[PDB]
Amino acid sequence: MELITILEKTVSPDRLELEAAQKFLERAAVENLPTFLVELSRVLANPGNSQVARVAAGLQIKNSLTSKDPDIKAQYQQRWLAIDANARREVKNYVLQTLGTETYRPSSASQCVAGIACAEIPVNQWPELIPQLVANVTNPNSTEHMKESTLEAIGYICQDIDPEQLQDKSNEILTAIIQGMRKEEPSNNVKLAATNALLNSLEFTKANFDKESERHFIMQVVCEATQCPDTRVRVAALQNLVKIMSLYYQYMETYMGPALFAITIEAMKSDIDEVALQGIEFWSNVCDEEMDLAIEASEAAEQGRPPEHTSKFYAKGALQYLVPILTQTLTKQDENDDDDDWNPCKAAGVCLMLLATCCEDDIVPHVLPFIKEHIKNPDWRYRDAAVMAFGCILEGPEPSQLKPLVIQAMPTLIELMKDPSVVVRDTAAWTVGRICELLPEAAINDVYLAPLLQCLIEGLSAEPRVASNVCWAFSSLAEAAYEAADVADDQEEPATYCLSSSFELIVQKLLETTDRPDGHQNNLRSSAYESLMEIVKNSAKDCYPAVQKTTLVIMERLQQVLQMESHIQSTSDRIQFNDLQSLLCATLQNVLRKVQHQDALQISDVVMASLLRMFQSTAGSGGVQEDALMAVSTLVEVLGGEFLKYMEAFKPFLGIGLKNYAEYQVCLAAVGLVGDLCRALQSNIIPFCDEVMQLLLENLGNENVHRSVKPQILSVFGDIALAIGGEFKKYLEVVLNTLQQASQAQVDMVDYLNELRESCLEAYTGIVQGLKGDQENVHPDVMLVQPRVEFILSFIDHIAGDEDHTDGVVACAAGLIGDLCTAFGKDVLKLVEARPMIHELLTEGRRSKTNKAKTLATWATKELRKLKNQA
Amino acid sequence: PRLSQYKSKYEQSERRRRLLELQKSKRLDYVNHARR
Repeated sequence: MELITILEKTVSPDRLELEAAQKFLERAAVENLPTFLVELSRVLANPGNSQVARVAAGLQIKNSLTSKDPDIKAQYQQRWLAIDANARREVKNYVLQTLGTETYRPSSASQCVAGIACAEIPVNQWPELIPQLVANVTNPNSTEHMKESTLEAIGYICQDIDPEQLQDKSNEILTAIIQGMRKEEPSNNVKLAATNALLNSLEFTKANFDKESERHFIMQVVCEATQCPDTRVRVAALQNLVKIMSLYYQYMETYMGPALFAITIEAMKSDIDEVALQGIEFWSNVCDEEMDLAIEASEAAEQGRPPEHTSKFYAKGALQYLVPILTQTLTKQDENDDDDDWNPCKAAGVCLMLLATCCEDDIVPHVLPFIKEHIKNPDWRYRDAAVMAFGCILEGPEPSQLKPLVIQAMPTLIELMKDPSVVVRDTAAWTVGRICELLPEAAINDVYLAPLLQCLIEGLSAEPRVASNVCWAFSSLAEAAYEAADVADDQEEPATYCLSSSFELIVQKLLETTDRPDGHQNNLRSSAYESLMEIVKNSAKDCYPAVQKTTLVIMERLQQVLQMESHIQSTSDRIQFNDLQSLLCATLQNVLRKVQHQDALQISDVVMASLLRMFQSTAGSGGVQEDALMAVSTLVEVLGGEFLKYMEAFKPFLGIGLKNYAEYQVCLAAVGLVGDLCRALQSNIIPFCDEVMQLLLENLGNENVHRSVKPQILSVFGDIALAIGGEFKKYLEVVLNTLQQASQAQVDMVDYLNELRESCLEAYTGIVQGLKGDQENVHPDVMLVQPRVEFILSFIDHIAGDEDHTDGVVACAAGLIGDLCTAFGKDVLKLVEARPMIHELLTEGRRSKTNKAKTLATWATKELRKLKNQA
Repeated sequence: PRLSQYKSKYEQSERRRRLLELQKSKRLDYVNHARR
């Protein structure tokens, strides 16, 4: 029928009827998209159409130009740009004129205007957009909707467009935003839209802020909006101050004292939770930023050079005034507790905890009073806060100032574990655990240990919000006791730690608490096993016989339930069985890594035997086909080479996992196993490489899917390489294909860009080190990659450019530089010195963030040295 | 925003993240020993 009738039906509840329209419009966009969008835009522009139709039409245009999937989003944009320059010209003039003619609140034009902009802006294909949008907001005769919707467009633009290509007009974008935000603006709806619009645009106003005149004008309009009689705006503007402080910290000194200080604390001191939440954040962010600077200042000094950015210690100054606002807000506990609800009460504890790490000592004399004053308050709210606050400040004052107070705090803490209110007891175990975690010497004491250990054992039977916390308190205690025993006993494991006489009592309680039916509440099950692993790992050698017994119990459970899973009744049953499986599978990874190696083999020969029996019955599909390949992976560790025996019977299941590409998740964990199979059987995985490498190349040969995967199959190609040596020749061919194309990859798919670049790098190393030698005869397969050295260095050269550099990538790229020199032998020097950016990437690596990013980077220049004295 | 931090202790994100980091170090070990 008529596009108008088909649209009013896309929103028809009748399932069959809805599909009809969704397939009519669907196919209409296949046959002739240009015509479609012109007619759909006309329908949106005509005010005379029904609200439903109009909105249905704009949602259609929106989903022809954008999506959540970046690869798909980047595809709808290319399809749009390839259309007739005039068809697009009509679509734009309807979509753009629609602004202001919509009585419905959320405009559809905006998200279209937005959708089209992200595609046309980069290429200067829509020169109407900015001056027409700015014109609609600054014209004095513009209606409420007109200003509102237009700012709603700019709000989406900055948020959806490539962060880079917009700085040119940052001048225009900003003049329209701050105009909407002006106190004299009659509508609060407009103000909020604009204030929210500025929030997503500050990311490129760097050129504007570098100018006193404007920066100052922006700051005023922002602070003035923190006084608006519409909470929605108040917060939005307060959100800006938070952002403005994280991007333009270098500036804030001028405004801080005379304005920001008054505004920030008034919100914290508010009665409105929304506003309160934003003011507390403001300061914990300052605390985070002035910390990230103390690191810069500490590293630059270790080089003597001036730190590019300087701290102005604002927290240190605000400390006096913040503490009482925080400690008092701790008092607003949420009786009806929810470990999923974020509120000022919880927010206030984090800020105190952060204020303690940032300023250190100074904090102590400001919190102690409240503590000793409320520690025994008849009303728990002030009693809990007196204990919460105590904990938050345990990190980041001198260990030689808290120990005496802590010791002098133990007995009262011990008692608080017998408190009438759940909340007080919940926070008490956390404090005890933090005391055990940061200042062990007070827990592992010949005075309070016995009564403390007794406190925690009973605590395991308390309520889930207490029981869950006690476990961490135990594990933190056990790690310490172990460390306090193996300071230096000449051997690897200690003789006996002061939990040796109670170990057997300790372990069985955690074995019970694991099955407490109310285990889902407050993450008890998970925490309970997590504690058992940590307490078994950290244990005295004379507790072994007790660890054996515990290990026999965990195996027994991965049976009671691992034949459960070959008899599933429901998807609820399906789900919990796997949740138990996983918890036993992970508690398995540490008991094996603990018992005698001789013993750890017989346990593994049993579990793998059972996993082999479970795989055959559920090869088709599988609830039991994800966390099981993860259980297999560790059984493939506590046998190493010995796993060869299993390989043939397990091979096809490595594969059905590999073939299952629709559930990329299984597949991901499957592809990882292959790597582990490669390192356990160096040179016995040869009779399996070839199916696997096949099942893997097919996985990449066609698109679709989804694309976390690609980077891990690539990385594994390297593992295979190393393991099968001159058998890689067969595939090296197509391998450098995917590699070649995947390096040229371009785009928070960042973070994914880095992850993919690291995979390629890791693969290149695997192939090179794989086809070169140890005790060889001569060498020379590697040189089959010789023609790529150029690209490899040139792909690494481009990595040196991107201001991203995840220190993991610098490592694998640095390490690869080393490999090429060791293979490729002084022709590489001329190619590396041709790219100055490579020298800079190695120097950046020689500075340690993460460790042995330095070691791989210190070793690549090392190899690139004594080339210089050879020929 | 920071709910992860309140009562900081220390599921699907970890075990996975935590497994690769191990599968990664084992790689560094397997490669490094073969480098030198």
